[PDB]
Amino acid sequence: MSRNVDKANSVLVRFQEQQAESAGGYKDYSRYQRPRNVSKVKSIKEANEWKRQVSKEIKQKSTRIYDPSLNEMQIAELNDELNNLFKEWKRWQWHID
Amino acid sequence: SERKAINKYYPPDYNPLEAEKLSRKMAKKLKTMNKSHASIRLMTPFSMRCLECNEYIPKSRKFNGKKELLKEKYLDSIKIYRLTISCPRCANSIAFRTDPGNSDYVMEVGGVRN
Amino acid sequence: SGDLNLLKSWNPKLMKNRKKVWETEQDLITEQQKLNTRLKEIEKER
Amino acid sequence: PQLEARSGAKAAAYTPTGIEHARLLPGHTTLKYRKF
RNA sequence: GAAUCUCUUUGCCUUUUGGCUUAGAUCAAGUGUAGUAUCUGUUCUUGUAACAACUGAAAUGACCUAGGCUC
RNA sequence: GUAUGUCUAAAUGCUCUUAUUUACUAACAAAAU
RNA sequence: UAAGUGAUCUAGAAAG
Ligand SMILES: [Mg+2]
Repeated sequence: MSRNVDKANSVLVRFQEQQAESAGGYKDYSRYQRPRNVSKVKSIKEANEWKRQVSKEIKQKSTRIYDPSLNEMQIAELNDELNNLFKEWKRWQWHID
Repeated sequence: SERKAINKYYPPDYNPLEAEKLSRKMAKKLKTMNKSHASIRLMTPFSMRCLECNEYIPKSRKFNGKKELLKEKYLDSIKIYRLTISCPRCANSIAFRTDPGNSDYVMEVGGVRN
Repeated sequence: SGDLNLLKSWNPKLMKNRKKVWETEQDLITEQQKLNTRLKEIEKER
Repeated sequence: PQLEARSGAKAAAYTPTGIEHARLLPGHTTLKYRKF
């Protein structure tokens, strides 16, 4: 399990995380992938967390896309990615509450 | 606390099978582990030119690549891999495949061998 | 040390991998031969 | 590169640490003297 | 004679460099050696009539000092 | 000797697969009769 | 006529 990722997703760590989730309510919304279809999330806190995560992602995307080699295609691709992120964020701002 | 550590501490209630099951349940949800292009450190055997900016990355030069499994295996039961690299100057994704018929590699829309 | 790749699984130039490949070929090759002969026989019969 | 030679050393006084160095431990408290 | 500006040469300028080590080591190797880590799919989610009762909800804004009626 | 750095506003249970590993790390060391 | 007594080092952990 060299290079840290393996360590992170080693069974023991996972178990610990699960335990934390069970007792006290420590989740790491960084750690899990954000769900595709909203309205399968009855809790508000979770939703908020997800929204926050997406915002963070968007910010990250923004930070990188103004790099100096602007003509490279990665940046262009991200522009679409950025849009997608924005859309997701908007969706997360649903009007149930 | 020391790299050759014999026994990692477990909680007093740790049903190992149960724990494993739990992990599995929370592996589909997991971000890492449920993805492709897992990282790797590799030297470059081909000694090739980055097709965008013509940067002549020579033999044995070290990179933090991404190894990914190619679903279409060679013959039957011997896997082949895509091994992504970036050129030093321009950030173009070079990669290569390991077709073991010739005991060597194949370039994959990254650069050219010379 | 020098060449790193030599201490990797994925590296085909690693000897173990090569051996495995050979084994695969050898088995498969044998099978083909077995079938090939049969095919030939069939053709002859025809 | 940064593999670099040099121009001068240093000597700047801070507050003492209060650490029990091994060598600093007492030893040869008695100073000798000459005859006169 | 004095003021200034432009060009050339000399002086002054990075007419080129901020360590040491076995030129630091090697342009070779079925490697060996130590360590660190766990996985494959497939699925569960009665009508009709009569009698008793109500005729209508929600939004924010117009009055008065969160509450009270009207539109 | 398993490098590192930046980046952070305050669906539920179910089971079935194994005589394995898309395993990763190379800082460590390098010869013949 | 007399052999064959005794001398007994060690001892693992980290980092590199
Ligand atoms: Mg060192």
